This record gives sequence, structure tokens and C-alpha cells, in this order.
Amino acid sequence: QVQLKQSGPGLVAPSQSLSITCTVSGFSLTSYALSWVRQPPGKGLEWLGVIWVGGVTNYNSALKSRLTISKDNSKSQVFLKMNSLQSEDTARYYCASRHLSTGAMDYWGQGTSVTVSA
Amino acid sequence: ILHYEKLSKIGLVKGVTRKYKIKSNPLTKDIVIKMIPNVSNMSQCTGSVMENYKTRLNGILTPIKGALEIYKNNTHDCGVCMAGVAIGIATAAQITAGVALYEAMKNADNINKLKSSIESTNEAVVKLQETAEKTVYVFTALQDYINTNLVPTIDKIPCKQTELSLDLALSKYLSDLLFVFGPNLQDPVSNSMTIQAISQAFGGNYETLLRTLGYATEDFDDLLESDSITGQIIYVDLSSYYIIVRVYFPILTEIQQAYIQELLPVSFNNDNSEWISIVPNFILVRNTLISNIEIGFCLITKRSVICNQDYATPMTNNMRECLTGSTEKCPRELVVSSHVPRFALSNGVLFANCISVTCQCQTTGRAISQSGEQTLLMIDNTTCPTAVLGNVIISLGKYLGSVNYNSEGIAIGPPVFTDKVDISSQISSMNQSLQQSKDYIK
Amino acid sequence: ILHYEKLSKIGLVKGVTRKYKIKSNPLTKDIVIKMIPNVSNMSQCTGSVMENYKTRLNGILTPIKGALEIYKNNTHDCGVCMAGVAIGIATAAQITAGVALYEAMKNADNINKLKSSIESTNEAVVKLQETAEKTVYVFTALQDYINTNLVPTIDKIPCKQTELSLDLALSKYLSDLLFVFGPNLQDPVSNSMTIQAISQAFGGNYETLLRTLGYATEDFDDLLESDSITGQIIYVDLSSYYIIVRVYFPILTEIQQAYIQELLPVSFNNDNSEWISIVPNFILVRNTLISNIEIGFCLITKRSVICNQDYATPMTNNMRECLTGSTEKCPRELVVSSHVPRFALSNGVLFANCISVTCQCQTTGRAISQSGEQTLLMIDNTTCPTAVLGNVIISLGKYLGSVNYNSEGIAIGPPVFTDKVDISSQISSMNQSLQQSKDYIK
Amino acid sequence: ILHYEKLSKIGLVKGVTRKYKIKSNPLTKDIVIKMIPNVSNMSQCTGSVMENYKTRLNGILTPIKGALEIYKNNTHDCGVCMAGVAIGIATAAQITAGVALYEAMKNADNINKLKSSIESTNEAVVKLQETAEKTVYVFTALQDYINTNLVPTIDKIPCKQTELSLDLALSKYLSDLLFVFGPNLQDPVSNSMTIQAISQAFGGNYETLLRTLGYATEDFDDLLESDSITGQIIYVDLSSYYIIVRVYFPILTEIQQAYIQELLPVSFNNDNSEWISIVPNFILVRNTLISNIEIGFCLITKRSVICNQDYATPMTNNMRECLTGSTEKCPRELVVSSHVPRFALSNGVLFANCISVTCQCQTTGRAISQSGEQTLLMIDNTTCPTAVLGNVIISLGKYLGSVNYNSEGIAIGPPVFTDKVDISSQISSMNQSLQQSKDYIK
Amino acid sequence: DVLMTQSPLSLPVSLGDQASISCRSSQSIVHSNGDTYFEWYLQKPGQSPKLLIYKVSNRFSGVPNRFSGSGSGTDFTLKISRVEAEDLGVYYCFQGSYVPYTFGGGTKLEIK
Ligand SMILES: *[C@@H]1O[C@H](CO)[C@@H](O[C@@H]2O[C@H](CO)[C@@H](O[C@@H]3O[C@H](CO)[C@@H](O)[C@H](O)[C@H]3NC(C)=O)[C@H](O)[C@H]2NC(C)=O)[C@H](O)[C@H]1NC(C)=O
Ligand SMILES: *[C@@H]1O[C@H](CO)[C@@H](O)[C@H](O)[C@H]1NC(C)=O
Ligand SMILES: *[C@@H]1O[C@H](CO)[C@@H](O)[C@H](O)[C@H]1NC(C)=O
Ligand SMILES: *[C@@H]1O[C@H](CO)[C@@H](O)[C@H](O)[C@H]1NC(C)=O
Ligand SMILES: *[C@@H]1O[C@H](CO)[C@@H](O)[C@H](O)[C@H]1NC(C)=O
Ligand SMILES: *[C@@H]1O[C@H](CO)[C@@H](O)[C@H](O)[C@H]1NC(C)=O
Ligand SMILES: *[C@@H]1O[C@H](CO)[C@@H](O)[C@H](O)[C@H]1NC(C)=O
Ligand SMILES: *[C@@H]1O[C@H](CO)[C@@H](O)[C@H](O)[C@H]1NC(C)=O
Ligand SMILES: *[C@@H]1O[C@H](CO)[C@@H](O)[C@H](O)[C@H]1NC(C)=O
Ligand SMILES: *[C@@H]1O[C@H](CO)[C@@H](O)[C@H](O)[C@H]1NC(C)=O
Ligand SMILES: *[C@@H]1O[C@H](CO)[C@@H](O)[C@H](O)[C@H]1NC(C)=O
Ligand SMILES: *[C@@H]1O[C@H](CO)[C@@H](O)[C@H](O)[C@H]1NC(C)=O
Repeated sequence: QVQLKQSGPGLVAPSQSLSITCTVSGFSLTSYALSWVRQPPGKGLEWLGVIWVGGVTNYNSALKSRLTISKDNSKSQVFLKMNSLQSEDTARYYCASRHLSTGAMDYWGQGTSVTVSA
Repeated sequence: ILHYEKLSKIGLVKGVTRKYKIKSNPLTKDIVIKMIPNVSNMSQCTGSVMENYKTRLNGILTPIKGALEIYKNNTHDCGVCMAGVAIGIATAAQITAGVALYEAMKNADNINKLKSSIESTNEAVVKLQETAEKTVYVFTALQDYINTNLVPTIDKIPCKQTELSLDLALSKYLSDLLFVFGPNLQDPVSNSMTIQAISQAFGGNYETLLRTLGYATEDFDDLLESDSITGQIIYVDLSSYYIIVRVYFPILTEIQQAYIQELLPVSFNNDNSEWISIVPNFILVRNTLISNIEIGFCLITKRSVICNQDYATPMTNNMRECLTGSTEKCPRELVVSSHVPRFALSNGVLFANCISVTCQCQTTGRAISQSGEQTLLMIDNTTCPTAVLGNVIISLGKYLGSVNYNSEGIAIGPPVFTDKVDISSQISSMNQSLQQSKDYIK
Repeated sequence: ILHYEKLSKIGLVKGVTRKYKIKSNPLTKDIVIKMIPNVSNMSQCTGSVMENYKTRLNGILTPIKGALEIYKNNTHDCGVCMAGVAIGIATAAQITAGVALYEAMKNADNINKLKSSIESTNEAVVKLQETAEKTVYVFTALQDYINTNLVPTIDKIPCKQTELSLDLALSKYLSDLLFVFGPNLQDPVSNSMTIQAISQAFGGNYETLLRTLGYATEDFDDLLESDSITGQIIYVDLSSYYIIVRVYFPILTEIQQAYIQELLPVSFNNDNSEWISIVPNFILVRNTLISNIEIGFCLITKRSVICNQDYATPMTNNMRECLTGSTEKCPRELVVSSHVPRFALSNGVLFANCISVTCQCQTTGRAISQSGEQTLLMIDNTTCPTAVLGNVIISLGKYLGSVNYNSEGIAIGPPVFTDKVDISSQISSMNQSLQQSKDYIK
Repeated sequence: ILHYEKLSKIGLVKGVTRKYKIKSNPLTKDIVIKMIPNVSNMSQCTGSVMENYKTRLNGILTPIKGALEIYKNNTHDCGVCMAGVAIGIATAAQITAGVALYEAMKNADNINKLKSSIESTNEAVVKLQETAEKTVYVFTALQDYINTNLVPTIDKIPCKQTELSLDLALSKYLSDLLFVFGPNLQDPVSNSMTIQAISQAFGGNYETLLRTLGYATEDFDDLLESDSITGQIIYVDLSSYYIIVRVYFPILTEIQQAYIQELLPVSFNNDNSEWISIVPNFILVRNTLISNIEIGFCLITKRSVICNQDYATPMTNNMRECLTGSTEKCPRELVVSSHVPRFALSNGVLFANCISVTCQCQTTGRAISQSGEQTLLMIDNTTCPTAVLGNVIISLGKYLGSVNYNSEGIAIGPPVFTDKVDISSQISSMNQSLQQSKDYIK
Repeated sequence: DVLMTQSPLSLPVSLGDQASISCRSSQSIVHSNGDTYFEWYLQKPGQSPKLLIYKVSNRFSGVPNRFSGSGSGTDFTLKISRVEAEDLGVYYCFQGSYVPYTFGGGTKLEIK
């Protein structure tokens, strides 16, 4: 069956960089698109971006171009890279797979908690 | 500058005037057709029919890929760059089609990245999102039949009968397919193949393809029935058994200072006999030049003629002199059949051969007579407000030509025989008489 | 008065004689065809396909009603009364078919009173009748598919796959309509449309339509295959989506003192090569005249020729002369292929070209020889009871004719070339030779 | 041999050369087609549709048996022995077909001993084998639809609808069948009937028939698409409603010292106008003889032309002289349309009409100009290694002919008009001018 | 961008009653290919969101029949026939037609 694994540092000092790796299993990245969603502690879900099968990426316009997403088909891994982290960026981050048809995020990861503080 | 008044006496009643328009400026879209269905939800007892079907498909599709690979190997960038020595023999249309194939390969490469998703489609029609704005359309053959008939009844029937039914369906699909994609497809490098012919890979359902692509225009039916929508094969996959086809959607542009004129033939009387005139029934007048039109390859509409190509044809000088008022150069043929037209209506005026058909005026109650020196009679309300032609009574308008139409005669042309065998006999008779004069001269 | 004696030596062996008959005196019946199915029992999974189908069908059917409406407005009583000025341009066939359209409006009024009953039908074939005056059959397209396939499997298949299956069926049905009811139907007023073409609105099942209405005899298949059974559209409904069609059932009447004669071509030897004669194969002989027949649009049966129209065409005097005995006026063509016939049989006696094939007696074992001064040989049992022509051994009859057939020669005609391109070359050669003669005679 | 250098200047660019091969040496196999399905497992409420279907099918099949019995009665062994007096009128092909029909009766009698097993079949394809003596295959016309649709839905549907569905399917089958086996089949004795037409008795599935009967090779599909696989009906049963068909499987043998040459037409410049040459495009050259060919009846491939019969036709002397070098005898026609080709490629060498298209050299950047006295230009890499024609850039090879090609002119033939109606006008004008010359000298 | 408005913010409902959640878009979300990518997600506390209705009216696998989706144009509604204990959570309407994709405000189901 399919399951998603995240990994990350957790604690990030202000104005530094954040790296989150989501490892896929059960399906191939050549037949699925992957989306990243974050949730603030007291807010609703927020959409960050998506990377398609061919490598084209789209990002949320409000994120001030601080986001970049890359993937590795051979290792079946997708990497989320973020810079200039600040206090507002503390949230729970999920990696979800988007189906090519019907456009639905049918599978979700367990999530990684990220805290930005001194 | 046709002389309609003189043409009418030889029974050439003018018809309606139509416009001339040809296709141009095509837009392009790409579709994917998968020629093998998905049998995953019924795979337990499908037998060995699928391997044989794949063996047949590979042999059917190999020559097409072999022909496509000729132009692909020899096209580069020097902006399209070709090597003429390697190609050897080609025509202009084939070279243009090869250039178009090279241009379409750019998008074919992007489409081919979704091969895994294409292989796994389990519906007759699906849409795959290549990008947030780009979509790939996949059509699968015989998927609907399987999903609707074979899967539901897999438990009520021993699946030996299911295997037999699947085999018959595949064989029928191949039988319908072979008429188009077989050895008859000698030149796959071209864009003259209509969408209706291509749709045979999807069971002849081109309506579904066109409505899925989303083409909606006022002239849709006119473009479709004039063979103006065409497609081109750009990629063949021999492992997953699917093809990529680019579809062209042109628009209809009207040629200015051009129109097509129609003439309605009516039999006329001469020397106690009935005759018809042998002239073209459709005349293409462009600017001021008169020429022929190959109307059989076009689509005729109430007020337009739609063609996918210019079908102008030269015309002899004698026929041009005929059409401009020289009635003595217009050939005629004898009528021996009882089923020919004897009258016609034009702008409320009736042109009838009142010798072969009885004519009567209702207002006065007396018959209308035609003399032996007249070919036709022009009947209008200056002489008969309403006329009776057998079982029909019609009220007439007023003629806008010469007041003395029925008193002016004209010269008549020479008889002909248009039968195919009679043509060969007439040539021999003339040649023998030609040789007789040649010897007597010498 | 064809001279078979001389024609046989050119290789024109006479065949069977057939009668000539044409359709006449039609009877009329009215049927209703619903062009949209009833989906009440599956309304929970129809989605939105029905509205799109209705939108497409209304656009398809609007031009037909617009064209029929022209004659509806300008026809009235005053014994069928028309306004010529409002119609403007029309042929004799359109006016004749416009009278029949007005006559059928009395019956169409009674049928339209059952508008509610028509739309509530849920079977492929139903019979609606309130009195003996209104007895009409209604045929619904794709109703059998829904009742037997979609409805029974409503609960074992996803509600969406059922919707997609319905969408594909409607589009496939609609793809066949456009070939017949699309913009190709420029003139729906005519009544020359065959019943096979009309049946495309019912999925091409014209056997059901005719069996329900009436009977079948030997002449039934002759009328059907000769395109003598036609129909006319007399009413179009753009809200209930159905049409009313009047079907015409004629009878076959044979022409008195008329027959069609067939000739069997056989190659013959003249100098050192084989030749064939370029003459018509079918000759129509009425009371006394000899003329050609356009038999391409005629059903050929072993006993008669059934043409739905009179197809007689004129014939040249030279061709009429050759057929009556003047053999020297008969064009001939060289034989280059090896698949031409070499012999034929008629009334028990066979005519063979013994140079090109082996001729031999089966009674005596001695060969049959043909000299260079003979075109063909006549072989009967006064010369040899049994003949063998390779793998076949045949017994011969007696020839009714001249005893000295093989001792009398004939004079033959000039060679011809009947290729399409060769015709243009021959015309050019004669014209330039004709110009040369005029230059010297000046 | 043809003179390609002058023909290129006239505008006839040589194409590819193909081989010539014709059908020969067939093998024989026998099949049985049952034309009525088995309804034993649904007979409880089939109604009375089957009796009516049998009545219709009997009247359809009676004439075929009646025509077959003519040769059955009059053919015996005395090695095939026929009575000519009783047959009366026949052709050579009909007599050969009768011999074949007599020879097939030995296997027909053996197959007819499995009658009781034949009615008992209940599958679409059944292999019957009592012993090694009889191993025939049986195909049932409509068993698959019954078994897969009607039987499983007996309990769920009110089987009055099942009766309606069965009747409708049988009527559709008859509608599809009547196009082939109706009164159109006047002569069932011949063996020129293709297997595609025969398969209409099995719903048009000839792929199943061919796959079940045997194998497929490289020549199999070429034989199929060239209509070289045929069949003959040898037995008709009116009590069990099945027929026995013998299928012929021939091979392709290439003709030695024969090939077909193709010419690519390109327009050329004369005076201030544009012309094309009216010559045959495909030339058949046997040992040393040039002639025409009816290539519309053959199949054209990359490297061969495949026909089921020799289609050679004669050629005029003037055309032969045109093809051998005398260009003054080659007719030409005016160009009025704008869609005729302007250039072509042969052996890496470009022949273009640079008056109407912009030729220019990519190496030096200078345009290529055509004078008013040149019909065409030959472009090779001695003068321009790389040429640009609009959107294509192509590299060129070297010409193997004369170095002075572009500086030598030719003679031009006479203009022609190839329209069908123009043919009749040109005959009339020539005849009238001829008569004046006859009167002038008198 | 397409702003998604969901109301009511909180839906206090007793067991067995009918629940109706409405989500509204500032502009039409029909994609250029004719499809409408609209989804409903349910998030239980301490768990990742899960898919309920993956298109306007298409129900995901394993979802109970109690959930039914409907809507067109700019108005979409989610109907719960029989509110149960397991249905408590937060419901989000998500649009996936035009970049950037946006989530709904979230409706908190509450036991009355
Ligand atoms: C292979 O195809 C089968 C047929 O589609 C799938 O079987 C599933 O069976 C279910 C049980 O009947 C169906 O549920 C029915 O769905 C219809 C329409 O949605 C409802 O009207 C019925 O009430 C409902 N049945 C019940 C008892 O509620 C499924 O529709 C049907 N299809 C699917 C996709 O689930 C098999 O699942 C499929 N095999 C695989 C591996 O997917
Ligand atoms: C085209 O190139 C491929 C790859 O080298 C080769 O396999 C194929 O034979 C080539 N085809 C032609 C016609 O040159
Ligand atoms: C004849 O018909 C014309 C219509 O073109 C009309 O204007 C005119 O009044 C009519 N004249 C008579 C006498 O009816
Ligand atoms: C040519 O005209 C004469 C009349 O002068 C006519 O007798 C003859 O049949 C005509 N021939 C052809 C071939 O038209
Ligand atoms: C079909 O419709 C009829 C009424 O027209 C109804 O009696 C019957 O129950 C319906 N069948 C199904 C399966 O819905
Ligand atoms: C026919 O009459 C109707 C109603 O009187 C009108 O709407 C329609 O435009 C008329 N059409 C023509 C061609 O006169
Ligand atoms: C020849 O055939 C005829 C039949 O036409 C027959 O009457 C006759 O007896 C046969 N034999 C001879 C010698 O005529
Ligand atoms: C005309 O007849 C001469 C012989 O008299 C022959 O050489 C020539 O080819 C013929 N031409 C045509 C066009 O029949
Ligand atoms: C068909 O009828 C036979 C006769 O009893 C029976 O054995 C067989 O099971 C039936 N077939 C089906 C599919 O019901
Ligand atoms: C053939 O012979 C049978 C039996 O004598 C007879 O019934 C049938 O009518 C004959 N058919 C012909 C065409 O003579
Ligand atoms: C021209 O083409 C020939 C081959 O046809 C080649 O041998 C020669 O090298 C070429 N010359 C140039 C200058 O490209
Ligand atoms: C015959 O030639 C003359 C002048 O050469 C030309 O005017 C005429 O049109 C030509 N006629 C035909 C039928 O070729």
C-alpha cells in the first residue's frame, strides 16, 4: 500500500533555512503530482505549492518567492526548501499526493512540526 | 457578364447566386488514442487472446512507425533544416508535412512523459493534467463495452463465453480498423486525412472527440461536412500501443469579388423534337473572369459553396462565347426519355415548354398555345395572372426583360451525343473523313 | 432488327432477353420517429448530457424546419394554390413535391393531437390509436439500448460509468445522422429520398419499419433494391423532437413492346493480334427504335430490368447502323491484357477464338484449327458432338443459321483507344492535322 | 526506355520504381455459416418472432439454391462433363465456376453428414470433428449476442421486452445482410466474391474467420487488401438455414522483366502563364513494351504494385513518342487554380518553377532568378549547396545528367482542355470546320 | 485570486439532524477544459485531513452514503443526512482550478 514519510530538523533559528524531505512509497513520482500544505496552530490549512510530473512548479503568490521545490525520481524523494524563516512560519507541514485525474489530494503524510524561535 | 435573356430561350433558367469560400488559418490541438483496452478488473480468466491481439497490432503498426522515422532521422536545425540527399524522392506536400511533424514533435515529447499514466487509464475518456494550464486527452477503444457488458456479467456466465465474447469484440474492432490504417495508408506523412477517417480507431465516434476538445463555432457543421477538419499522426508507441494525433481547426474565409451562378435546365422544342442544352450548370465568376468549377468536391449550401481547396478549372473559348450571348455555338442533345423537366420558375416568371405539357390560364379559361417556331414561352401576369400546370395553380409576377420576348427568335447550336461509347465512335468517323480529304487534296 | 449473324463474328454473342418495367402508382402511409429516448427510469444518473444533446439536436433540426416552412406559408386553397412571387426560384420537381406536402397536412394535424401520448412512450415500437382514422406507429431511437442494457445494470455499476455510457451512445448515434440529415440535406422538400437513408434516424433498421407497416412479396425485394420506396418529411417538432414521414409504396408496371438485349463480348483475331469490339453491351429496343440505356442505376434480374426512372439515352446513327448489319462501322480495340474472354456459349453452340486457346474434338481426338482468315470459329455437333476446352468437356447443340458460317468473311472497323488520357491526345492530333489541311487549301 | 531529362523539363519528375505481381495458385478450405441462432435456453417466451424470421430467410435464400441447381443437374462425370444444350447461355468464367462447384461436391457431401450436429451447436465458433474424414468449422450468425445479453436478463426484464429486443436484432441483421445477398446476387456461381462481402453473413467479422482458418504472413494482409481472397457458395440448406462456403488462399508471384514507373507532375512556365502536362502518371514497362495500366483497381505499396488480375491497357503511338523523347507531342493544360505543385525533389536534386515561388540560396544569400525562356530550373549543389523555399531549408545533391541543363530549351506541345463538357464542344467545333473544308473543295 | 467563502463558521447540530454547509467562490471556477475541481476535506483533531468528495458530486472510495455533494456556478453545498459522533470535526472547501489554489475558512461541527 501507499504511505508518506516526512523528515526535518524541527527547530529553526530565525532568518535561517528550512529543509523538509517527503519520501513516497507504493506509487511512483512519474505518475503523481505532490503538493505541500501547512497549518498554523490556530488557523486553517494553507496551500504552499505543487510540483508536476514534468518538473514544473507553481507557488503561492503571497510567500514572497521564498519557496523552492525539487524532486528525485530515482530515490523517490521530494524536497521542500525554504529560506528567510521567521516567527510567522511556525506551522505543521504536510506532503500530499495529487491525482492526475479528478485533481484530488487523496493521500497525506503524518506531518512535521516546525518551530521558529531563539 | 452572362446574357441571361438569350440563355433562357435555350432553356437555361438562372438559379440562385452563392458565395465562394475556402478554409484557411488552422489551429492545432493534440489528442491521444489508445488502441488496447484495460482488462485489470476482469483479468482472472481472459485466456491468451490479449497476446495474439498485441501480436496483430504490432504488425499492423510497425510500417507506420517505419515511414515516420524517415523524416524524423533527417530533420534538424541548421528554421527547420532538412537533408535532401537522404530523403531522395519527395513532393512539396510531403516536405511541408515533414516540417509540420518536426514542429509537433516538441509537444509530443512533453506528452510522452505521461506514459505510465496513459497505460493505466481505465475509462473511455479521461483528461490528465500535464500542468496547471495544460491538459492531455486520452481516448480508449472498447473500454466502454468491457466496463458495461463483460465485467457486470462475469459471475452469471462461465468465462469461456466471456473469452469468446472478448475475442469477437477485438476481431470486429480490427476488421473495422483495417480499412483505414492498413496497407491503404501508404503515406502517413501528410495532413489531408479527415477526422472522420481517423475516428475509426475510436469506433467512428468523431462527435465525442470534437465535443471533448471543445470546438464550438457557427460554421462547425459546414467545416465538418466539407472535409476541412483534418489530422496528422505524429508519434507511434509500439510498447503501450497508442498514437498521438494533431488536429487542425481552420476557419472559412470568403473570396472577394467572386460568386457561383447556377442554371436550371429546361427542355425546348425544335423541328418537332425535344432538346436540352449541354453546358455547365455551375459557373464560377471571379472578378471578371469566367471559368469552370469542380462542384463535386465541394459542399453546396443555400447561399454558399464551401471547399477545402480552390477547384477552379479552365474553360474553352467557344463555351465562353456561348455564355456571353452567342447561342449558335452552344451544343444540344436530343431527348428520348419521358422523365425530363419541362418548366421552371424564376423571380415569379414561368418558363415552360407548352408543347410537351398543357398550359392553361385560369382567369380567361382558355389554353396557352406555343407555335412551331418558338422554343419556350415566358408567362407572366401581363398576359396571364394565374396559370394551371396540371395539378398546380400558381400566380405569377412581371418580367423585367424585353417586352417582345415571345416574338424574338435566336440561332440554334449543333447536336451532340454525350454517351461514353458514342464518343469513341465519333472520333473514328471524323478521322476517316479527315483521311479521305487528305488523300483527295494530295 | 439486330443482325446477330454478323455480330457474332465480331465477338458479340447474344445473351438473354429481359423485360422493362418502371415504378408507378404509389400508396402512402405516415409514421412518427422520435429522435430522443425516454430516460425516466434512469433519471437519477443522467447527469447533464440530455441538455447538451437537446441543444445539438435543435441546431441540427432547425434548418430542416426553416426549409419546409417556405412552402407552408405560400400554399393555400383558392386545386392546390401557390404564390409564385414569394417562392421566387423553384424547379418543376420542387413545385410538384410542394403540392404533396400540402396534401399531407390534413393527416399531420390529427397526429399532432397526440403530442402528449407520443412523448410518454417508452418502447422502441408502439402503436397509438384512438379511432380508425388515427392509427400511427411511433419508433424511438436508442430506446432498446436503455431498456435492455443501461437499466438492468443500474445498481452494479458506478452511477458515473452509466452516465458516460449514455453519453457515448448518443454521440455515436448522432455521428450517423450527419451523413444524411446534416447540411447535405439542402432540399428536404423533395420526395426522392429512399427509405434506407431515412432509416438512419432509427439506427439503420429499415426492415423493422417496413415489416410493421405492411407485407412482403417477390416484388418487395425488387422495389427495395431498386430504390423505388421513398419517403418525405412533412413535419418537424423542435420542442418534442420528432418528425412525421410519409412513405410511398409504388407498383411495378412493365412497358409494352419493349425489351433489353444483352451481348457477350469475345475477343477475335484479325492479323496477328486479339481485338475487342467497342459497342454497348445492353441495348434497349422499344416499339421500333433502338437506343442506349443508362443501366448503371437499374436493378438487373434474370428475367427483367427494374429501373425506378426512365433511363433511355440517344444513340448515334453510325452505332445504330453497325448493329443492324453494317459491320465495317464497328470500332475495335487492341487486347494487351491476358484476362479477356476467349469463348462463350449461346443456345448450345459455342463461339471460340481457337488461335488463343486449344480447340479439340472429344469424339475423334483431333484438334480444331483456325486459319488467319477467320476471326472466330463456330462449333456445333454437326462438326463435333463433344468438345474439350482444357479442364471442361461440353456437349454441343445445333446452330440455327447459315450452314456456311465458317466459309464467309466480313469487313471490320477501325481501331480505337478508349483511355481517358488518350482521348485528349487524339483530339489534339486531329486538330493540328485539320489546321495543316486548311493552310494548303488556301 | 524513357527519356527522363526532357520529361523533367516538361515538368514530369521521375519517382520511385515498383515491381509487378499478380495473384496465382490458390488453396481451398471449407466453412459452414449458420444463419439462424439457437434460442433453446430462452424459448419459454420467444413469442412468434422466429417463425416470421424463418419465413423471411427462406424467401431470401430460395433464389440462390434455384440458381445453383442449374449446374448441379447438368454436370456429371463422363473429367468434368457438362451438357451445353441444357445450360443454354453461359460465359467462360461461369463454366469454370461450374467446374469448381462440381469438384467441391465431394467435400460438400461429407460435410452434410454432420447436419444433426450442426443444428445442435450453441456457440459462435464450434470446431466439429467426427473423425479425420470431416473437420469442418461452424460459425453462427448471432449466437454471441444471445448468450451474452438476452439469456442473463430473463428474470430481471419483462420478457415481452426480450421478444422486442430479439426481433429488433434479427431485423437489423437482415437489414445488413440484404445489401449483399439480396437480388443483387444475380450469379452466385462465380468465385469473384471477396471474403469481406461473405463475412456480412457473420456480421462483417472476417478477421475471426481468417484467424480461425489459418495463419498470417507478410503477403497475407497485402492479399487481403487487394481483394485476392475470395469465396464461393457450394451448398444451401433451406430446412436448417446454413450455407457451405469454399475459401481460396492464393500466393503472389512477381512478373519477371516488368516494373511500374511513376512521374511527379510539376507546373512549368510558358509565355506569361502556367501549364501542366497531360500524360499518364504510372507507366507499365514489360520486357521492352510501354503501355498503360488501370492502377485504380490495384494496391500500391512502397516497393510493389499488387493486383488480382492483369490490368494492362493499350497506348497510342503519339504518347509513346512523347515518353521516348519527342516533347512536341505532349499535350499541356492551363492552370487557373492556385493549389497545383510548384516543385519536387528527385535524387537530392530540386526541380522548381521559380517564377511563381521565391527561390533563394542560403549559402550566398542571393535570390535565384528564372528567365522568361526557361520552363524550369534544376538546382544542385554545384550552383547552390543549400536552398530556401519559404519555411523549408534543404541541402541538395549533385545532378548526374547534362551539365548544360539550364541553358538548353525544348519544344512545347499543344494546349488542351480536359473538362467533360468541353470535350463535347471541341468535337462539335472540329466537325463543323471539317464540313466546311469538304464543301470548300467541292 | 479566487476567494472562497464558507458559512456558517460554526454549526451546532444535535445527533440525527440534517447538516448543510455552503461554500461560495468570488468568481467562476470552471477550468478551461470544462471540468470543475472542487473537493471537501474532513480533519479530525490530531489527525491529517482526509478526502470525502473529490469533485462537485463525486464521492471518494470508503465514504459513507450520508455525505452528498452538490452545486454549480459559484455556490456549492455539502449535505449530511444523519449527523453522527464520528462526523465531528472541521470541514474545508478546496478549489483546484486556478493558481493559486485556496482553502475554505473551515466549518466547525458542534454537538448542540
Ligand atoms: C470491478 O468492477 C465492479 C463493478 O463496477 C466493482 O464492484 C463495485 O460493487 C459495488 C457493490 O454493488 C457497487 O456498489 C453499488 O454502486 C451503485 C452505483 O454507485 C449503487 O447504486 C449500489 O447501491 C451500490 N451497491 C450497494 C450494495 O450499495 C460499486 O458501484 C461497484 N463499483 C465500484 C467502482 O465500486 C469492483 O469494485 C471493481 N473492482 C475493483 C478492484 O475496483
Ligand atoms: C532512424 O534512426 C534509428 C536510430 O538510429 C534507426 O533505428 C532507424 O533504422 C532509422 N531509420 C531510417 C529510415 O533511417
Ligand atoms: C404583376 O406582378 C408584379 C409583381 O412582380 C406586381 O407588382 C404587379 O402589380 C402585377 N400586375 C398585375 C396586373 O397583376
Ligand atoms: C458532323 O456534322 C454532320 C453534318 O454536316 C453530321 O452528319 C455528322 O454526323 C457530324 N459528325 C459528328 C462526329 O458530329
Ligand atoms: C420502469 O418504469 C416502469 C414505469 O414506466 C416501472 O413500472 C418500472 O418499475 C421501472 N423499472 C425500473 C427498473 O426502474
Ligand atoms: C412563415 O410564417 C411564420 C408565421 O406567420 C413566420 O414566423 C415565418 O417567418 C414565415 N416564413 C417565411 C419564409 O415566410
Ligand atoms: C445435335 O443437337 C441437336 C440439338 O439442338 C439434336 O437435336 C441433334 O440430334 C444433335 N445431333 C445431330 C447429328 O444433329
Ligand atoms: C486516323 O487514321 C489514320 C490512318 O488512316 C491513323 O494513322 C491515325 O492514327 C488515326 N487517328 C486517329 C486519331 O484515330
Ligand atoms: C443451455 O441449455 C442446456 C440444456 O439443459 C444447459 O445444460 C445449459 O446450462 C444452458 N446454458 C446456460 C448458459 O444456461
Ligand atoms: C433439377 O433436378 C431436380 C430433380 O429432378 C428438379 O426437382 C429440379 O427442378 C431441377 N432443376 C432444374 C433447374 O432443372
Ligand atoms: C554534392 O553532392 C555530391 C553527392 O550527390 C557530393 O559527392 C559532393 O561532395 C557535394 N558537393 C558539395 C560541394 O557539397
Ligand atoms: C485547334 O487549333 C486552333 C489553332 O491551332 C485553335 O484555335 C483551336 O482552339 C484548336 N481546337 C481544338 C479542339 O484543339
